[PDB]
Amino acid sequence: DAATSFLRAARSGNLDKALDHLRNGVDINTCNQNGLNGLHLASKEGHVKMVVELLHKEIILETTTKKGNTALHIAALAGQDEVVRELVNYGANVNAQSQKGFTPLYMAAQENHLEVVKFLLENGANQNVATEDGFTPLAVALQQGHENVVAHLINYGTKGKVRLPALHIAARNDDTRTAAVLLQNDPNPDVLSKTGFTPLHIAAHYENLNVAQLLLNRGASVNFTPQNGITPLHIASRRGNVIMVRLLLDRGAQIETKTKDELTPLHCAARNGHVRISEILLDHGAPIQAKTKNGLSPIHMAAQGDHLDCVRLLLQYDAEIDDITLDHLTPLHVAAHCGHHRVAKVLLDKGAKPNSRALNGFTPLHIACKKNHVRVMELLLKTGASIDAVTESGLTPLHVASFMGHLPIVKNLLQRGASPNVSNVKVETPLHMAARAGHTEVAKYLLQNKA
Amino acid sequence: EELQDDYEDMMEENLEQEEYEDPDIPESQMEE
Repeated sequence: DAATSFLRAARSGNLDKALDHLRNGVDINTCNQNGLNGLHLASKEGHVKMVVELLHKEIILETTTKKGNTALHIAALAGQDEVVRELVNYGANVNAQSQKGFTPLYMAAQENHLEVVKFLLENGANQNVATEDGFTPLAVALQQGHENVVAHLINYGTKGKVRLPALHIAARNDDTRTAAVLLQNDPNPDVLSKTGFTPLHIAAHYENLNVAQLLLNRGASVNFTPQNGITPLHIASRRGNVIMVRLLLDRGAQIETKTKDELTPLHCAARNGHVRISEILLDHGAPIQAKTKNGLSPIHMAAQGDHLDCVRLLLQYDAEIDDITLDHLTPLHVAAHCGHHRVAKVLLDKGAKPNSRALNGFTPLHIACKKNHVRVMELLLKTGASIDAVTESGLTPLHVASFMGHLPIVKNLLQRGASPNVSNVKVETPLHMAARAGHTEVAKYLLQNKA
Repeated sequence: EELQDDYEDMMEENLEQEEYEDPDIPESQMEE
């Protein structure tokens, strides 16, 4: 008699009475004479909160009635879009077949439930699944005159699962109850999305610590490496999630893992300016001289992003201040190219060579004069950079500044005694460079000084 | 809406797979 009262409460949406009956000791999987349990009766009447509560009580999601219908079948036939969404989010099989072969997509299509049809198709429902009589959702929608359902079924076709797996959605929302139900149903915590990432990647992206710990306790791979090589530790380091980085390192994340571009987590932390993550990785044994495919070290990444404190921290941990990429670009070269005069000042104060040579003989002063970065030029000239230095083609900083038309840099160089009479390998002077690029003001100022 | 994060394309855009790659080495040769 108590089970009958519980079923009546489930049908009527009286959640308090159903919870009281469950507390008293009524079996959660009890059902009426037709086989409809509390989940079925709640799904028929659109009681979403009752469905969620019963799913939290470890009710069997894939229970079938005497007609072979699951809860998803009943919710699709009854036209309850919210209940269909809730059941799908908790792991309901959208391709389940009843005794006569009906699918939830078929039941939604035959009753002109367009929203349910759209949601099921987006969640991977196969419209090619036919009943025992050979009919399809398209066929029954055509038979019943449901023009919109027919149109949507024809247009969608076989676009496939465009939604994320339910565990990924639970990890994005930090939903521990939904994730627990999903992992109870499907034991595998490393389900893959179309992109190839596990739900642990999603948890590390949003720093959802609760669901991340839940996944790791169920057997998720802390060093799951997709084709691109992006581990959850990489994502946590890039995103700035300090607590997630600590959690992943505690559970056994590998710190020397390289992506397809050979970026270590130290690179990801350094290029985004996360000082605390970089310090944690370095204290756990991160290689500070790791190089990417282009030869960039983490200090190159930190200088590239104008991350001053990250450069300071890396230099404190015995980073090479004159490490060179494949193009022989020092971090000072990168700072001069990007105009980061604060990074350049920090590098120069700790002994970075101001006259370092790249592949084409370019100094940081040459790059500063090329990119109209006056402050970097001033700092370099204060720190002993050669104002008359030449490249492999004989280009002085005045040559580059005059060719690029950067008039203030030309004026500053000429005020400090730079000679406009210098010549290239083509014997061309800065006046030649100014005349070949049509910079009238630069040419006039060059003429007014010594030419 | 407020549910685009449940789809593969929006999640892929949010995860920013390009941010984990080395784009290129900026050379910027001055020769014309």
